[PDB]
Amino acid sequence: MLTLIQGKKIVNHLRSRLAFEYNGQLIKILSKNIVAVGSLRREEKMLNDVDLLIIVPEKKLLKHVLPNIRIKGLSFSVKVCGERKCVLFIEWEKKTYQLDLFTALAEEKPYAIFHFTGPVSYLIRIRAALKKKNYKLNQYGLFKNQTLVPLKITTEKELIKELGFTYRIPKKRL
Amino acid sequence: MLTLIQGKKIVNHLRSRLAFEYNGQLIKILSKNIVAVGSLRREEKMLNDVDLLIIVPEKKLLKHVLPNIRIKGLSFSVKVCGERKCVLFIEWEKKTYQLDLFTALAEEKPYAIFHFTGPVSYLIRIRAALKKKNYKLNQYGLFKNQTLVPLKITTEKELIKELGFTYRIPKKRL
DNA sequence: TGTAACGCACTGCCAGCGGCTCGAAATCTCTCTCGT
Repeated sequence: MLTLIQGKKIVNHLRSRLAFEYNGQLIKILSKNIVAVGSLRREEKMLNDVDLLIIVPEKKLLKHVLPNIRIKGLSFSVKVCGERKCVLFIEWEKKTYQLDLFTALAEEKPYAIFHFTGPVSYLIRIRAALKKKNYKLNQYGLFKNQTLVPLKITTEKELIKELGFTYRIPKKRL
Repeated sequence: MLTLIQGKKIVNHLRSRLAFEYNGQLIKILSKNIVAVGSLRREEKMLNDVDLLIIVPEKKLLKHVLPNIRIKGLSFSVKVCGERKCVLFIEWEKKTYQLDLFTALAEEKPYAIFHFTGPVSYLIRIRAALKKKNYKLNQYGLFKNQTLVPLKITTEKELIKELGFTYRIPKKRL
């Protein structure tokens, strides 16, 4: 486990040294499209692991980003990897911790941000009330009978207000 | 062979005890989506066999319903079976009779109902005049030059009226 | 009229390139532990 600041100290070092491989074109990942999430964003004092989200602008990239990711200047290993989820072990300063990496689409940004902020308990209560209203909520979008519900929102905050719930900052979510 | 009422007495026993298997999930068949046809619906005195139509709501289900059909509390056999037609011999009251089972989609309902009601002669005479007008009639739909002709109808009666023919109740059809 | 389930010859067709067979290669679905 790592302290909150231990996780904080790591995040800033990464935003510059990011790239994924694709037809020889190693393409850097921009810090704007990067959002920190998980217990980290919840500002919990002690971190069980580290959780990061990625804003992917184009749909086809999915099958090439996470599978062919690259890391500058860090010893690491690969356990499991798909197009949406990727979990890697790392060697930061002689200790080993677990890291979680997820990708999301430009229209899923507020739906995704909200989901991965957590925690689980907070999310269940919302999905419970929506399941009691014939709705299905996930990190991608909102459904009714598997039919998308488009809302005139952009940020995670707008979504929660449009969902009709009391907005709460990460650490207030529980 | 069975009397008219003999088949009817059976039909009510079946509408409750019907199911088809699908990925271990045994799915019951609802009595609303069940319609009786053939010599039975025609109210003919003596029945050579029993004929039932089924309203399947979804297209993918076709290759799973009739092939994997199940009956509660009855020993039965299978003669021939596909996704559209299924013929079974049965043991009702120690005697052996033949049974016919057909499937149709929720949108094929009025076109299907008309077809399987019969009788043969009545159907041929109608379809003959339609063949003289570049039309093709079947249990599925209506065509002109192999292009489906959609009509603003729902029930078989509406279809017959839109076809422009004298409506006849089953026993009156001949 | 207008059609379905079937079994057969005839391919074509790839796991196989010669066979019409068994079960391969690859494209599936099911569950299971995971992830917030």
